[PDB]
Formats: sequence, structure tokens, C-alpha cells
Amino acid sequence: AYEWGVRSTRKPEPPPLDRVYEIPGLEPITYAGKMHFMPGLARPVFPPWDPGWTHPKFRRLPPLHEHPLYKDQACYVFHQRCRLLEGVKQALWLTKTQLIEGLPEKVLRLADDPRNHIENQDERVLNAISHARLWHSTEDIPKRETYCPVIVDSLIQLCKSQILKHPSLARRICAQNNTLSATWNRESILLQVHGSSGARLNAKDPLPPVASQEEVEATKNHVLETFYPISPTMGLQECNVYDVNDDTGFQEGYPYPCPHTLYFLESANLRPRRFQPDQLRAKMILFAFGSALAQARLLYGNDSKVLEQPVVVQSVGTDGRLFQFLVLQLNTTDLASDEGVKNLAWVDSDQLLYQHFWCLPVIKKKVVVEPVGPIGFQPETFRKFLALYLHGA
Amino acid sequence: ATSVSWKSRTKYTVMPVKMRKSGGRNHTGQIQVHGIGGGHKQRYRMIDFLRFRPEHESKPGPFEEKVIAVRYDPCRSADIALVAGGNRKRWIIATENMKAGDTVLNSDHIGRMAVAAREGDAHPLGALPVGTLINNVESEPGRGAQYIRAAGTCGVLLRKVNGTAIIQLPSKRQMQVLETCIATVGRVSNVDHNKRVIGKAGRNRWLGKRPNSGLWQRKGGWAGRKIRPLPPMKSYVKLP
Amino acid sequence: RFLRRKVREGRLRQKQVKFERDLKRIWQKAGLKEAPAGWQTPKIYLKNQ
Amino acid sequence: KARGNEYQPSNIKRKHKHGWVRRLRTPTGVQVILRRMHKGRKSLSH
RNA sequence: ACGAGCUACCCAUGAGCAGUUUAAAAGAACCAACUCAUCUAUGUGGCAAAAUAGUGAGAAGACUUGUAGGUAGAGGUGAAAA
RNA sequence: CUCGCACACGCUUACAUCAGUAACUAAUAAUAUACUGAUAAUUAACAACCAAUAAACCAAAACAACACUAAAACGUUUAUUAAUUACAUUGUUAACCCAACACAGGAGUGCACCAAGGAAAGAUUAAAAGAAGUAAAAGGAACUCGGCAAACACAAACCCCGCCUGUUUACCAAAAACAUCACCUCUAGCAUUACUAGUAUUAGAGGCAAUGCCUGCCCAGUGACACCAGUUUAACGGCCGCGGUAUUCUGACCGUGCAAAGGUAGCAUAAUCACUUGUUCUCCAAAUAAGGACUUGUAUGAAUGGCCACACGAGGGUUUUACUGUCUCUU
RNA sequence: AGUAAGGUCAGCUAAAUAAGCUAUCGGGCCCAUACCCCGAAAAUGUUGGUUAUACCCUUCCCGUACUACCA
Ligand SMILES: [K+]
Ligand SMILES: [K+]
Ligand SMILES: [K+]
Ligand SMILES: [K+]
Ligand SMILES: [K+]
Ligand SMILES: [K+]
Ligand SMILES: [K+]
Ligand SMILES: [K+]
Ligand SMILES: [K+]
Ligand SMILES: [Mg+2]
Ligand SMILES: [Mg+2]
Ligand SMILES: [Mg+2]
Ligand SMILES: [Mg+2]
Ligand SMILES: [Mg+2]
Ligand SMILES: [Mg+2]
Ligand SMILES: [Mg+2]
Ligand SMILES: [Mg+2]
Ligand SMILES: [Mg+2]
Ligand SMILES: [Mg+2]
Ligand SMILES: [Mg+2]
Ligand SMILES: [Mg+2]
Ligand SMILES: [Mg+2]
Ligand SMILES: [Mg+2]
Ligand SMILES: [Mg+2]
Ligand SMILES: [Mg+2]
Ligand SMILES: [Mg+2]
Ligand SMILES: [Mg+2]
Ligand SMILES: [Mg+2]
Ligand SMILES: [Mg+2]
Ligand SMILES: [Mg+2]
Ligand SMILES: [Mg+2]
Ligand SMILES: [Mg+2]
Ligand SMILES: [Mg+2]
Ligand SMILES: [Mg+2]
Ligand SMILES: [Mg+2]
Ligand SMILES: [Mg+2]
Ligand SMILES: [Mg+2]
Ligand SMILES: [Mg+2]
Ligand SMILES: [Mg+2]
Ligand SMILES: [Mg+2]
Ligand SMILES: [Mg+2]
Ligand SMILES: [Mg+2]
Ligand SMILES: [Mg+2]
Ligand SMILES: [Mg+2]
Ligand SMILES: [Mg+2]
Ligand SMILES: [Mg+2]
Ligand SMILES: [Mg+2]
Ligand SMILES: [Mg+2]
Ligand SMILES: [Mg+2]
Ligand SMILES: [Mg+2]
Ligand SMILES: [Mg+2]
Ligand SMILES: [Mg+2]
Ligand SMILES: [Mg+2]
Ligand SMILES: [Mg+2]
Ligand SMILES: [Mg+2]
Ligand SMILES: [Mg+2]
Ligand SMILES: [Mg+2]
Ligand SMILES: [Mg+2]
Ligand SMILES: [Mg+2]
Ligand SMILES: [Mg+2]
Ligand SMILES: [Mg+2]
Ligand SMILES: [Mg+2]
Ligand SMILES: [Mg+2]
Ligand SMILES: [Mg+2]
Ligand SMILES: [Mg+2]
Ligand SMILES: [Mg+2]
Ligand SMILES: [Mg+2]
Repeated sequence: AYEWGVRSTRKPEPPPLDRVYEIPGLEPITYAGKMHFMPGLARPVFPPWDPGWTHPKFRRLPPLHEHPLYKDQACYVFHQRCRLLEGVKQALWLTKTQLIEGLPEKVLRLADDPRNHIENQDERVLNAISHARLWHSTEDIPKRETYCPVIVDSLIQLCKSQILKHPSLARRICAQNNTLSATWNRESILLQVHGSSGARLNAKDPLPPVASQEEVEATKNHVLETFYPISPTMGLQECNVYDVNDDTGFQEGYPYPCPHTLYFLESANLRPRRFQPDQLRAKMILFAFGSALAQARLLYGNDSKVLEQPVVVQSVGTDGRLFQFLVLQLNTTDLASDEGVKNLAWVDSDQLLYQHFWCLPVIKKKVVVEPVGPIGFQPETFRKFLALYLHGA
Repeated sequence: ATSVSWKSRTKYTVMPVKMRKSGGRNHTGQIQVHGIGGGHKQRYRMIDFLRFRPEHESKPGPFEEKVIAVRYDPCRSADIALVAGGNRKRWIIATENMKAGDTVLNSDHIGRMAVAAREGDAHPLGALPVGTLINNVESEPGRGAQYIRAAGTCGVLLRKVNGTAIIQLPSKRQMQVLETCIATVGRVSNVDHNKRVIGKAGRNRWLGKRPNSGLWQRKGGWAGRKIRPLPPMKSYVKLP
Repeated sequence: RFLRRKVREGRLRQKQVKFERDLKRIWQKAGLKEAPAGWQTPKIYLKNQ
Repeated sequence: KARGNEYQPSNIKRKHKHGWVRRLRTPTGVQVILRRMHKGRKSLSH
């Protein structure tokens, strides 16, 4: 084959030993007595350095198998920055779900009612877009990592103002950079969702189930799509050190034990840095399932069985100009077999909030053609965004 | 002063790697090859020449992979295509009509009768039909592809005698090689690379070629149309 | 042969020039001072492929 | 087109070309130090 | 032996090009910053061991430019002017 | 009248307060940012110093929605480790640096063109000559190598050589020279520092210069290859005499000789030895100039390239129009 | 000016054993001419010297050829 090393770049081999060491029963004469190099004397051979007392920073890194949690079985870990090739298909396969186009009827009918709209909804959202992209920064062209979390927080505040009309939104509270872990066995291989999230919203009361029993029964006959050349594991991180313990982000007795919404933000200036929309939806599927699986096992037990009371977890993905919406319902814990009841997940893809924005007035032939402000606006994207926030109430 | 070559990466990775130009200067620092330097900055893609390479040695059987996308490689004159299978991805040279969402089979099982030749499949020279166009020729078993990799270059298998295959290189020179070497069926992508026309002197500078020297050298005896018989067949088979 | 080559090219130039004057007359008689913007008269009687 | 200002000062370049460390890295450079020490120079090198 | 802090070329790492004309960032066009130095007049121990004044050519590229590194005299380098 | 504040690089107390300058320094005096003596000063938030390994990730910057070709600087997260302990060390002035000078020169980035920074005349007289600027009667290139310079002009056309943008003799030549897209010849079947992390549609050693029509004949010599016969000129190079012949002229033709073949197409008094100011026509009142023809150029000529054309040119030559102290002739 | 260099039948060539081809003259073949076949004649630019001559040298004459440069 063609090994990728290069002789010059690789570390050179140690120089050949002097001929004196090859003569049996002959003590070589070295310069180690004078502790400095001298020509004409044999090069000493020293034993490997053995510091009597270990020092934390300056010691060599311990071997991986020395860690107590090291295990022979190879477990696969999915953190934030893992990319899946068949994002919709791989996430569906690893989770044993069924993709249903469109938001559920409860969510969609919760936004079409005019009695659930903020005052001047069209005007305030228009200012929120302008504030996020042009007003929030002193620079003329704010970078994406500045206006990606601003636009999401601005829209959260708009739907947070509805607490006066619905005095039940006070049961929600936000959490930041929590440690989440959920391990399950999926067809003789071990998977684990470990890492953190951008923003998390929790509510005191659990979210009611959203899928009718007719659809659950129809899910049994559904067959998961498969891809032969690509193994389902591709895109994950193979870790030999892990702990089989589903650990959520909070300890026992937390007054908000029911997660409600997950907010994933792809904030990065460079195009290759950010997730593709197909891969971004995969990121939401697993993390929404990871939070759902943690509750399904904490509230019922480690035993694998079908859940009589489903757990519903929502999540919203944002690019700064394009939005992704996901509502996931968990029904099955015994994921080893593929013949039981599958889960459900409603996904709306590429909900474009606005087409383009002009930070500076474009001038063609000494006249103004398009003034400052967003070009094109679709209020339904925010209307669905408002629907998810008010789903609990 | 001795310099360090930028080819220091040890582990294969599909992502592009940083690349430093040379400009014709050797490690000493003197010009050895003229007319090279001052080109546009480029990144290098790790190309896996060995078509047959199982993920693990537990299952040495033939495996089939899927093509994801076909990209443009600044280094070589051909087009490389991303190929994924199992738990790894590879950059291999794309044939004439390789597109996205295509399946490629890699095999080494030398069957007695035959194997149907597809546009992307890689089979040992012992199983291919006599009249087959091939590229990425492996000179010795396990060495890897070295020959026939430019854009639009395709060699044709000639005959298989006493368990040994003879191929025709693009230079119209016959080459003898053991039939167990892996080869790829088809013609290399970007067929019209020869028909490309450079519109201005600046485009040569963008590619990275410096202008020739202005010294006027009188032609010697080497010049003139030379008619020479074809050299004998080059054989890599070691006769015991 | 080369005497006819000179004349054929000479007649082609006059053929193109006379064609330009015909187009120039059109816009001048229409009241315009300059030819319409974005309009450059092509050289139809020119060797191409 | 107006020569005479060929010396553009730079401490990074001066200490890298005529520094004490470089003088002791090459066998010919050490002989330069030896000659200046024998001659009695006040400043062996920059 | 010592010199690539000027200059010829290259490898790293950075930074500039406003307005105007065009589906054009097209080795296109007008014109500044910027870079070269065509013609003439002063200057000729001069302000200057190659400059000043007027006038000129390019000005989104084979372009200018800072920092730093590499090639050394039987050689280096060169879009050959020995 | 207008190159101003600040940072980087450099210089190294030349900065500040007070006092003195007969003399030293400023090319003079007053005097003190620049000479002498004493005393004093720049305080960190800004800036320098400021973790390692393994793993996942094919998807450009140009308001970036999405694309072009020349394929592009710019990283997050997970895992395993990392002394944990107020106050560390260092750069903070300036009118400054490189050019022998307190030099009309050279000098990167951000923001302004000012709210900031500065003084062309030491005092007189108002000669010549010289330099710079403004205006002019009538004439408008009659000046002169050339319309150089200057101008209330800021246009039009022809030719020669190069196709074009570009490049070169830093300090007498910026061009017709070199480069260049194009075409062609030649050498090479391939691995860990160039060529190349490439593989004959690739890469080197060269020639000639886009495009268009073409690139004729010659391996005897030399060179190269084959390394033998031989093969090669888009390899170096070459590509003919003498005599007679249709009334006269010319020479289709013929005799004879030598050669590896005897200059073919084309163009032409040319940038082309001399003859030369060839001859003729147009342009001018007048033409050693310029353009168009005639043409043995016995020394033009076909990739040491011939020939034609668009565009282009601070190259070289000519003409018309407009302007003007270039000039009649200076004030 | 100097140097180089040649002359041979009517014409052009090779040898100095003055030959070969063609032209010229005579004859044959054909209706006649030409082709063709047969036969004959023909010369060493010029003067002198080269045992004696010729290829040589010299004199005379015609004509051919190269070079005429640095300031
Ligand atoms: K390519
Ligand atoms: K250096
Ligand atoms: K000066
Ligand atoms: K100083
Ligand atoms: K004259
Ligand atoms: K020029
Ligand atoms: K030969
Ligand atoms: K003429
Ligand atoms: K020019
Ligand atoms: Mg390359
Ligand atoms: Mg070339
Ligand atoms: Mg050349
Ligand atoms: Mg000096
Ligand atoms: Mg410099
Ligand atoms: Mg340098
Ligand atoms: Mg511009
Ligand atoms: Mg331009
Ligand atoms: Mg220059
Ligand atoms: Mg000037
Ligand atoms: Mg001037
Ligand atoms: Mg003037
Ligand atoms: Mg200009
Ligand atoms: Mg121009
Ligand atoms: Mg040295
Ligand atoms: Mg040399
Ligand atoms: Mg150059
Ligand atoms: Mg020369
Ligand atoms: Mg010379
Ligand atoms: Mg000094
Ligand atoms: Mg003074
Ligand atoms: Mg004082
Ligand atoms: Mg003082
Ligand atoms: Mg001075
Ligand atoms: Mg003054
Ligand atoms: Mg005075
Ligand atoms: Mg006077
Ligand atoms: Mg005057
Ligand atoms: Mg005037
Ligand atoms: Mg007048
Ligand atoms: Mg005159
Ligand atoms: Mg006169
Ligand atoms: Mg002149
Ligand atoms: Mg002028
Ligand atoms: Mg002429
Ligand atoms: Mg030119
Ligand atoms: Mg021409
Ligand atoms: Mg030019
Ligand atoms: Mg010069
Ligand atoms: Mg000049
Ligand atoms: Mg051709
Ligand atoms: Mg040509
Ligand atoms: Mg040229
Ligand atoms: Mg030429
Ligand atoms: Mg030829
Ligand atoms: Mg031969
Ligand atoms: Mg003619
Ligand atoms: Mg001519
Ligand atoms: Mg002449
Ligand atoms: Mg003249
Ligand atoms: Mg004249
Ligand atoms: Mg003429
Ligand atoms: Mg000639
Ligand atoms: Mg030749
Ligand atoms: Mg010639
Ligand atoms: Mg053109
Ligand atoms: Mg001109
Ligand atoms: Mg006139």
C-alpha cells in the first residue's frame, strides 16, 4: 500500500550504538561522568526516567485502558458536533421512529386562532428581525455568531409576553449548558446520546400526548427504511470509555422535571462550519429523544417496555434565516427489536422566516432601488414558532 | 538551511489538508525545476489509490460502497468522487460518468468464466474481459494504483496468457503485469480537459507556471522529427 | 488567387460599411440623435464558425 | 532610484544575522569570535 | 571568511483599490489614493553621489505593500538588459 | 498657506521644570524642541508573555439569498489529563527613524481633510543677464531635425514595426527588444524532502508568436537517433551555370554540364549592401519626405517563418482642421 | 588599386591516349520534312621557355571574381 508517512517528516530513529557495547564482558567508557558531551567517548545508555514523586502537569498521559470506566465493548456517542450523512434516515433508524410531514393538529390549530396572537404581531416581528440583524451591533455588518442567538431570544420574549393573557406560562424556566446522557441498546450495538444543548426549556407539568391511538396502531406495520452500503453507526464517535447510566441535566427533586422545548442554534461565520439543514434535523431528532428517553426511564424504571403514557418533547432549530421545527413523541423503550411499536416525529422542513436582508441601501445608477430592511416576510413561520411555545397551555 | 516538507500528516482523513507550495526549490533552497511558483493557494485532498481495502481483516470478502458526491480537485487534472461504505469515507478518482447516488462494487475474487464490466467497479485483471478499458493500474499486488490517472486517459487490456495480463498504456506501450492486480473499469472523468483553451497569459500564472526564460538558444541535433521503433514490453513479472 | 483575396475582402468591407450607413440612416430619420443604448451593430460579413 | 538608504533598521533581523547565538552555531562563526577576542575588541558581536 | 535589512526570484503570514460606466471583479473603459517614469525646462560641488516643477502610462491585476524566512562568487537570481 | 491626530517598526532622554549662553551647537540675530548645568519623569484595564493527546465534521470569502473558476486565511464540541494559591515580570517620554546635515528625498496601517497643524518676504534699491508666471496689434507653423515648448485648440485620416494587458538596461536607450494565449518539435512507464504527496489529456528541455489563408523542394555535409543498413530539417543549414533559339525585342522551347535539391506561393526600391534622390502618378506655388503602382530582390522568401486584417501603442513617419510669442519682431 | 582566377572543334564537356555528345557537310529510309540508321571533316586563348611537347611556366589579350576597414 501507500502509507501516508514521510521519512523526512517522521521522527528519526536513534543513532546506532557504538561498537564498544557489542563486545561481551567489556565495560564501555562514557562521558556520563562529566555530564556533558565529549568527542571520542561512547554515548551512554540511560534507563527510562522514573520520577519518585508523580507530578500532575508534567507527567505522561495515562493510558486509556487505565481509566476505571474503560470497557471492552465499543459504545458510540453522539455529541453536538456529530454529522450524519443520511440525517433524516439515520436518525429515524437509530431512534425507531416514523416521520410524519407537518406539525400535529394540536399545534397547528393552536396558531390559526386569532385569539392567540400578540398585539401588533406583524409589526413587532418586523422590528425583531431588524433589531437582530442591523440594530443590535455597532458594526454595519454584524457577524452570524452575534445575531443568531439574538433573533431566537427576541422571538422568545415576544411569546413570553403572552403570560398576562395565559397565566400558566410562569411554570417554565430556562436552563443553560446542562450535561445530558442517555444510553440504549439498538440491535446488538450500543448507542449513547451524550453532551450538552444550546438552550433548554422545562415545565412543571408534563406535556400531554399528541398522537391519537389510531396512528399508534398504524405505526406497528410501518417498516424502517434501510441503506445497505452505509452502516447506521457512521457519523458517531466510537468511545471505549463510558458509563451505562442515563443521567439527565438535573438531580432528584427538581421542581421542573419535564423538559418542554430544545433550542439548537447553528452560529458560525463560515459555511462549512455550520450544519446542513438535512444534518441539522438529525441533531434535533436524537437530542429530543435523549431528553424523552431520560424521563421515560426515570419515571418508570430501567426495564424495557411499551409506554402507556407517552412523553412529548419539542425542539426548534435555527440558522438565523431558516427555521426547523420538530415535535417528537416517545412510545417504545424496548428498542432492541424492530417489530414492535415505533415512535412518531412531526418535522417541518425549511420554514423560511424571511428571504433576504439589506443592511445598506443598494444604489444602482445613482438611484435607490431597494431600501434598508428585510425583503420578503412569511409570518406563518413565526406563527408556528408561537404555536410550539404555547403548546403546554 | 534545511526545510521541512509539508507532507507530515499520518492518519487518513477525507477533509482537505493544508498545503504549502515549493516553487522548484529543493530542501537546500536552490532552484531545481524552473517555471514553477506564484500560484493560487490550494488545499490537498487525501486520495486513496488502493481500491480494495477492507475496513477490518475479519471479513476479507468483496464489499460494495456508495458514491456521495463528485467534486473538483485542484491538484490533479481529473475529478475525484467521495465514496462512503461501512464506517469510513474515501476520495477516489471518478470515472467518466460517475454521479451522486451511485453504487460501486470493489472485488478481488478471480472467477473462472468472467465478470460483467461496469463503469465504476474495480476487479482484478484476471477476471475482466479481453476487450476492456481500464484505469488506475496496479503495477504489483498490493502496491496501489500508479498508472493511468490523468483526465480522459484509459488503457485497454490486450490478452491473458499463462496467468498473466498484458495491458496497453496511454503512451501506446505494452505493459505486463500479474492478473491478480486490482484495476478500475472505465475512462477517467473530465474528458474535455485536453480541449480546454487558456484565454490569456494570466491564467497560466493562476495555475502556477512562471514564464519561460528569454535566452535565445540555437537548436542542436536533438531537435527534428524523430521516428523511433516502439520500445519492448515492460514486464513486472519476476521469472523464477 | 491572391488578387481575388484582396478584392473579396475589399468588397466585404464596403458591404459592411454600406450596411452600417443603412442602419445609421434609420435612427437619424426617426428623430433620435444617438443609436439606442445597448445596440452595437454586429459584423455579419465577418469570418466566424 | 535614489540610493543611499539601503540600511532599514530592524532588531529582529539584526539579532538573527549578527547575534551572539548565531556566531556560536557554525564552526566558521566561532573563528570570527576568536579573532575579535584576540584583537581585543570591546564588542565581539551584536 | 563575511553579506539577500537595497535589489532579482521564491516560500510563509498579513493589509489596501474610493467614485463613474456596463448582464461583468472582462489581464474591458473614464478618473483619484497608490505604483511606475514618457517628453521638456530648471538643477550640474545641485534640495538630491539621480531631485524639484509642469506634463504623462497603469490604476480588480502577469497589480501594488508591511513583517519575517530561503538561494552566496568556479556561484545565486534573471518575462536575456551580459 | 494648508499632510493633521494615533498605533506598529525604528531611534534612545535628544521630552519636562529652573537657571545660564563671552564661546561651543542652529549654516545669521533674537533666542532655546535641538548648546551647557542641576532637579524631575513614563504607574495597566491596552500590549508582550499567555496547555497536551484521541475522536466526529466532503459543502468558500464577495451585505451572501445563491453561484462563478483560479477551488480558496479564518473551528466548535465530546473524551482523558492540566500546579488552583489577592497583589508576577516587561513596553508606556519626545519636536524622533533611514539618507555624512535640523537635507525640497525615502517611509506601512486606522480615522479625518479639520475643531488640527504651520509662515512663502533679515532691511532696501527696482540695472543687465538667467529662472518661473500673466497679457498682446495684424499674420497663424512663415519657426525648426520634428508643432519640441506653449495654446480660448483637447478633432479626422493613411502607413511602417509589434497582435493585445504586461516586462527590462536602479543612475544617459521603456523600444520595433523579451514575455504572452496559439501551433509544433524533443525527452521520460514512475514513490516517500525538488519535479510530486503527482503518472503521457501528465511533467520537464526548447523554438516560433493570437486569429485567417499557407508553411514549397533538399539527409550530400554536420549533428542527433539507430548506435547495423538506415531514419530525421516546425535540427544546425542549403535551395545552379554556359550557348543557341519565333523579321527586331523578349525567350515558350532546344543543346550541354554540375548538384542532396536548384528560390515554389507570396510580397517588394522595404528597417532589406551598393547602384539610389530607380521610374511614374497623386498630395504642395515649390516634395532627397509621405502614400499607390512598375519591378531580378543576381544579396527578399515561407515556425532563424512568409502574407493579410480587427483592436491596441507615453514607439517611428506623413496629411487636414482648430489654436497659439514657435516665428515675421519683439514688448 | 591590389589579389584571385579562366580561355580547347560552330557550341558545351572530359582528358592531354586531344575523347564524348550536339551542331555542320554528304548519302540512305519516307509521298516530303523531322526522328532514326551510315560515312566524313573539325580545335589546346596568346608570346617565349619547358631534353621535345602536352596538362606546366612566361608574355600579350579578353573576360570573370573577392576586398577596399578603425578613427
Ligand atoms: K483539475
Ligand atoms: K535571508
Ligand atoms: K533632497
Ligand atoms: K534619538
Ligand atoms: K526638414
Ligand atoms: K512603457
Ligand atoms: K545526414
Ligand atoms: K512606396
Ligand atoms: K509603447
Ligand atoms: Mg499542481
Ligand atoms: Mg514555452
Ligand atoms: Mg524566445
Ligand atoms: Mg552605505
Ligand atoms: Mg524594505
Ligand atoms: Mg528580503
Ligand atoms: Mg473601483
Ligand atoms: Mg483596465
Ligand atoms: Mg523599474
Ligand atoms: Mg515630477
Ligand atoms: Mg515638471
Ligand atoms: Mg506652464
Ligand atoms: Mg490613464
Ligand atoms: Mg489603456
Ligand atoms: Mg552565509
Ligand atoms: Mg553564472
Ligand atoms: Mg522581472
Ligand atoms: Mg541581446
Ligand atoms: Mg551586448
Ligand atoms: Mg542618529
Ligand atoms: Mg534658527
Ligand atoms: Mg530659558
Ligand atoms: Mg537640556
Ligand atoms: Mg545641507
Ligand atoms: Mg521665511
Ligand atoms: Mg533675502
Ligand atoms: Mg530682467
Ligand atoms: Mg519670459
Ligand atoms: Mg499666455
Ligand atoms: Mg498676437
Ligand atoms: Mg517650415
Ligand atoms: Mg527655415
Ligand atoms: Mg527626433
Ligand atoms: Mg507638446
Ligand atoms: Mg517607410
Ligand atoms: Mg507591444
Ligand atoms: Mg503587422
Ligand atoms: Mg504597454
Ligand atoms: Mg536607464
Ligand atoms: Mg528613460
Ligand atoms: Mg494549423
Ligand atoms: Mg503567425
Ligand atoms: Mg517576440
Ligand atoms: Mg518576428
Ligand atoms: Mg520550410
Ligand atoms: Mg545518410
Ligand atoms: Mg505588388
Ligand atoms: Mg512589407
Ligand atoms: Mg538598399
Ligand atoms: Mg525623415
Ligand atoms: Mg516637413
Ligand atoms: Mg510603396
Ligand atoms: Mg537570402
Ligand atoms: Mg532552420
Ligand atoms: Mg532572413
Ligand atoms: Mg483583440
Ligand atoms: Mg500612433
Ligand atoms: Mg493648417
